[PDB]
Amino acid sequence: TTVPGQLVWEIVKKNNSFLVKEFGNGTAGVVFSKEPNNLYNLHSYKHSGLANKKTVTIQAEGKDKSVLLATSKTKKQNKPSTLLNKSVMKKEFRRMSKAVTNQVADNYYRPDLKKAALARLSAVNRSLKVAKSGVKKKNRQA
Amino acid sequence: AKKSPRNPELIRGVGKLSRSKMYHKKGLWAIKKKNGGSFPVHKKAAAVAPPAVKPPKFYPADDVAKPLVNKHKPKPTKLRASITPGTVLIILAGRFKGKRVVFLKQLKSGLLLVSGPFKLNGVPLRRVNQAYVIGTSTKVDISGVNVEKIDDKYFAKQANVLPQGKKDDQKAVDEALIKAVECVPELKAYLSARFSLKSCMKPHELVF
Amino acid sequence: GIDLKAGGKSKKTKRTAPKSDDVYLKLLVKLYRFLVRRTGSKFNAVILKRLFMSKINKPPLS
Amino acid sequence: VVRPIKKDVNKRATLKKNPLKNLNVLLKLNPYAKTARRMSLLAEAQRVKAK
Amino acid sequence: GVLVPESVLKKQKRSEEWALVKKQELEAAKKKNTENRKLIYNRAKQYAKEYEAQERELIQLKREARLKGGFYVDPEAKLLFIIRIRGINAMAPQTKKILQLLRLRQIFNGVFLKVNKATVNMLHRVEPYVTYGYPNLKSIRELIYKRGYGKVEKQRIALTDNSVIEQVLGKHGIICIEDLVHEIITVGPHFKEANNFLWPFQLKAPLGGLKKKRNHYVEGGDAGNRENYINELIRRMN
Amino acid sequence: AVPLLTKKVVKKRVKRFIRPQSDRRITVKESWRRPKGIDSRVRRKFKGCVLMPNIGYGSDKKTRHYLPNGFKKFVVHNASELEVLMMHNRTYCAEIAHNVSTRKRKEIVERAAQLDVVITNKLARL
RNA sequence: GAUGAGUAGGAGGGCGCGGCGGUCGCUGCAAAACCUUGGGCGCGAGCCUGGGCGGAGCGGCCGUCGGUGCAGAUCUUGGU
RNA sequence: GAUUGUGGUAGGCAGCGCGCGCCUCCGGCGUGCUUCGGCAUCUGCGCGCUCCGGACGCUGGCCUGUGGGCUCCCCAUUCGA
RNA sequence: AAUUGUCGGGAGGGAAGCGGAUGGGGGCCGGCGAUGCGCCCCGGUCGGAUGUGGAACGGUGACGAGCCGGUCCGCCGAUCG
Ligand SMILES: [K+]
Ligand SMILES: [K+]
Ligand SMILES: [K+]
Ligand SMILES: [K+]
Ligand SMILES: [K+]
Ligand SMILES: [K+]
Ligand SMILES: [Mg+2]
Ligand SMILES: [Mg+2]
Ligand SMILES: [Mg+2]
Ligand SMILES: [Mg+2]
Repeated sequence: TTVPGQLVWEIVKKNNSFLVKEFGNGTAGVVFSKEPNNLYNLHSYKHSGLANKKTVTIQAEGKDKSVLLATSKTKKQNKPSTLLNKSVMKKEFRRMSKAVTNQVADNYYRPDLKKAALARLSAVNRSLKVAKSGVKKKNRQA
Repeated sequence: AKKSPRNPELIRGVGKLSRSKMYHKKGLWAIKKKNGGSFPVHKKAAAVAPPAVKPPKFYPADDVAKPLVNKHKPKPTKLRASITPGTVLIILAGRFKGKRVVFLKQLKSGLLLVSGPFKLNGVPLRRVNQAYVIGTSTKVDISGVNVEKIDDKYFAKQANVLPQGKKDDQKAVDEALIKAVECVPELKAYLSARFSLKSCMKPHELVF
Repeated sequence: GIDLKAGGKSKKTKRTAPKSDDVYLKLLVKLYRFLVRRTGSKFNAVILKRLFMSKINKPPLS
Repeated sequence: VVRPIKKDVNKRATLKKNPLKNLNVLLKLNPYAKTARRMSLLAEAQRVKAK
Repeated sequence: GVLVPESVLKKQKRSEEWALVKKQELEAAKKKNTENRKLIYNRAKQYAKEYEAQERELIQLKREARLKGGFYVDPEAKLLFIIRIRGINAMAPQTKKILQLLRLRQIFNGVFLKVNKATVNMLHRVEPYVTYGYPNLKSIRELIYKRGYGKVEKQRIALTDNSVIEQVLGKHGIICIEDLVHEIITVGPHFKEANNFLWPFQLKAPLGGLKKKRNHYVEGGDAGNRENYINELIRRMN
Repeated sequence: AVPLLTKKVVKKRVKRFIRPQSDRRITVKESWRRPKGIDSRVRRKFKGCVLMPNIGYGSDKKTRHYLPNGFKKFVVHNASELEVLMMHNRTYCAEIAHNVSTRKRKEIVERAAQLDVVITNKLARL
């Protein structure tokens, strides 16, 4: 966002290539966002990966329980190739959670989405474990 | 330590005495006198620090809603005045519907402990809900019956074969009950016979 | 039944937001909405109300 | 210059309870009702005892 | 560890100041609430004593008039309670306008009304559409307690606390439900303000029904002035 | 997946609003049409006649559009589209579009099983 | 917090059809169309989906355009 | 007796008990005002209770069954039309 | 699609169809309806400091200094997860 994120949001909230809309524009309308740097894939100014200078990106790496945690560099906004500071974590979930907290909240990067980042990390870790060892429980009991 | 209530309740939530009389009885004047014309100040109780809960293994994607506090606490189930120890009860439901049994005591859960006696009508020591029972005016002495060791836990399922210990306990309990029953003539037949409604019998008119 | 005009509902229409699609004007509207809410200033309220007005209702000044 | 932020304005409407039935609401609206009830009950008890 | 940014420090400091001022305001409010509770207790006691003394004085005056052999004319009622008994269909313009001015827009709505020549002449025009009388202390107390709703910013708020009354009528010294009841019953200096603050009462259909709403109460119907007999109707309607 | 919804689903009416006289004339379809005739008893709301829909029948907003299983529907056309529900598996369920082939449906089902995302029609084309 | 009638008529928000500029997708491991006491969503216009048939294309979304929505017209053509 | 639990970060508001004094404990003992009954006159803290800022708790049946559900279909019946 | 034949189900005292409520029968539905969670013991795998070096890099500051910081790799201890 070489221009202010508020302006970027004012422009892109109406339409963008990452916006997914379904079931019309009535009460049935469902909206989501596809950009990889949106923790909750939600079409909102808070989580938008296009209208924020500081953005958190959490996904699964190719192999070996490697989780990619990337942060958008505040000064390299005009350099897409080097816009993301990446870190591939292969250690335990505890260490991954500590690293995510340190890189998201302890430095006042984006404290408002610390919970979202932790939840996304937990979901990615669970997905990787299930992809490795197959489904073993239905997760239907409350 | 005061051994009697200072303010008896005329009704629920209203005391018999006013604030001035309560002051006089509680003796706040005495405490002020002894402390030097000023009430003693007591420091607030120190809260216990929360335990060092280990970090969670998972982080939910949604914030579960915590229910609001409910200030109402259930009270013990009330026992109808028509039901007293030794009262004869009529069962209106279940496999023993219509049977006449003897009431022994009310358990902690609120259910009623009853006995046939087992020999007279085949009804053992059992729990019956008060809502499915009719209390009659017939009373039998039960002072000689000891059921102290029997409580709500006696009937708890351990989860087909009845232990001999329960049979022995039933016999021991029923010996005194039958001995007391024998005093009243025809009470044996009354307890051995079930209750039924015949032609032109109106429950709303029967007194019981 | 209740003896009310139109069920007690209003029948007057006033602007509650700009009809324009100018993003800069929208940002100004957000700014002055916040100012009006958190300051209760009559000047800010007047500015916010005038930000909604149409072109002919915002005449130029020589 | 902003005024202090407010977080306790969106309180749920308190359910209306008839003071004529439950005592606590009656006392909250009018504390003297407690004294009135106490005096009335005591006077009735005294009259019954005398009779 | 990580140095705290100046923006965070400033926000925390201002939050601390706001919390401190809020705590001070809460303490002051608690103290004032204690004093207000004491005051309203004393005022309610005084009002109850006043009502009892008034009843005793009326009885004594009647008895002494009989003893002297003359007649005692009771003071004319200063307060009326009016209940609409007809629907909104096929209304004449004058009747509809008068009912709006009396704030009776729905069948079985009730309102208090101070007795005046102007108000009485207004009510005389709509007599067939309403029934009214002289409310009791019990009637007024029960109406305000069970169905009393106050008007705050043109909104209808239930009188679940004395603060609702204080917010609107505090300037006039009315800060409690008992104060409101006393003002209404005695038609005090601020009766107009208190009555306007009171939202029109939405009464249920009569528990025992009506006799005939198409006839005056004098002929055996329901319309018109039924004086002291409005109280039993209020019992059945509340 | 444990649905987040807790309030019971209440339907004010479960019957369809059928067009008047669609039973009588074949050419008149069932899809609702409001009568505009001057004398129409249905338009006038004569009792014992066909009922007309109105906003009063509106579903409670908390339970609106919720399927009986307690989740909300989202149509997915590929496994890439499936991942959008990774952080909403307790509120949203995925339904595979009718035109997806069996080969892609298998991959979508496997990915949804990995992601703990409910599929409403996971047995189709099997 | 209050409130809910509507012909003629006005307006708002939405549903549906066919193109164009973009964007995101589906399809011989079976598209469109059609069929179905399969199922579900929406107050509703409608929409999503199971199964069948069919055997080559089609859809969602943002703008924008139009020869764009039928029960009537002794309506037109064809069929019964 | 009947209908019903809308909300979900609050121990709030109101009223009241036990300890902070003693005795001989269905109660009694201090200062003021009383209509001689009584009184929000002294009424402060800590811990608690309640008709107190919208329902909680226990038990049972059943879970591949001749079970449960249904907005689907064909019918019958009462009312309407 | 109108319309028609056949088989199967059903109904029928001078229309049929239709709105509302149940019921009989049929049809359909397994996200139709769960079996997990916490604390311990045994066994199997994978990693384990605030120490010491290397690779690339970030927050802030001023896309300087300074301060702070995470990821990965190599070792001495630690013997935990
Ligand atoms: K048709
Ligand atoms: K309408
Ligand atoms: K397209
Ligand atoms: K279909
Ligand atoms: K278009
Ligand atoms: K109840
Ligand atoms: Mg009303
Ligand atoms: Mg007339
Ligand atoms: Mg064309
Ligand atoms: Mg055909």
